[PDB]
Amino acid sequence: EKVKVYLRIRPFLTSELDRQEDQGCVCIENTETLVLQAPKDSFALKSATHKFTFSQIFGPEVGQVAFFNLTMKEMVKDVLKGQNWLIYTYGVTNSGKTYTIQGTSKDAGILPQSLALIFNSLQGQLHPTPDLKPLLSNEVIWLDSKQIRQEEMKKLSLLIGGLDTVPVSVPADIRFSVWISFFEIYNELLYDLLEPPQTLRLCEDQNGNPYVKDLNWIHVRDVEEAWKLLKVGRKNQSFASHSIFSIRILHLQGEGDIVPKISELSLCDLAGSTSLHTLGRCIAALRQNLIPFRDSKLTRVFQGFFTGRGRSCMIVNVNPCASTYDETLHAAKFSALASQLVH
Repeated sequence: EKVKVYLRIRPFLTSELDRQEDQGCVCIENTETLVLQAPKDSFALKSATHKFTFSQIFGPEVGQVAFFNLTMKEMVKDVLKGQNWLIYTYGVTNSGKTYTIQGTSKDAGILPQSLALIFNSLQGQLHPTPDLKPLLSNEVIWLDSKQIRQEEMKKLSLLIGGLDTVPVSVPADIRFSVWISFFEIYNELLYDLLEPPQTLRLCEDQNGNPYVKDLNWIHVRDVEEAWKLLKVGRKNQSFASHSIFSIRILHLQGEGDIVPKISELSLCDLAGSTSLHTLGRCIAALRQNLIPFRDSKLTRVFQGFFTGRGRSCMIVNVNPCASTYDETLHAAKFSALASQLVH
């Protein structure tokens, strides 16, 4: 029950349905079992049935709002209450990964819907001044006038690109500060995406916890600012991989004498096709019970989610096509809870 795996199967295109791509390769036996079969009429010149277990399987008919409510809504609510959530996303060729993550202007993905829910819930309870920065998952730094002015300019340079969800309940006595970071892991090297268009170093805490040194945490006042930073972040990624987008909420309880608390909602966009192999070993060891999180930079970044300082889950996007069967079988073998070979 540790790392829940959700499978989302993309609907068939009218074009792909005509190219004989529907051969019964991807089948939902039940809400937890995916049945994979080799194509009937092979696209390659030639002449296997596999069963896979997932936490829940959401078929092609499952829309954006329904998918969000059945998976993400509870996790975003958990984060608003004080817990830490990490959502891994998987997909290689035309899987529906980006439609699930960001989506269209109307059919908004899990990331815009989460940001919308956060700001709808925290509405009228936001701490105006970006006074305290959650530089660490457990620590806050105080910013002076010079530092606030400097952080505002970096934010402004990004926003100008250089040169209805029903809310969740939150206690009335708390004030909130929302901060965002966005970085990429390209060939074991870390790159900041919230930098106006150089690598980042992974350092150990004063208590032994790793963190990304000099990574930009941008204070966000509303959903429009958060959305723009994701767009600017993806534009920088497209200018130049594992895409890590983090939302950190600073909770300020009480009047006069304040008690600060930090919660986090992180989304990891895993690259298709070694770091993936270590993550598999790390998730398996986490579900089992030491975890070999140091054997990779990706698992070192998310050390907190393997040491009990947060909860993890995975969303796997699948292409139902017969030409992508071989890619679907690797994705299933990698992400599934259990795997059976039908004899």
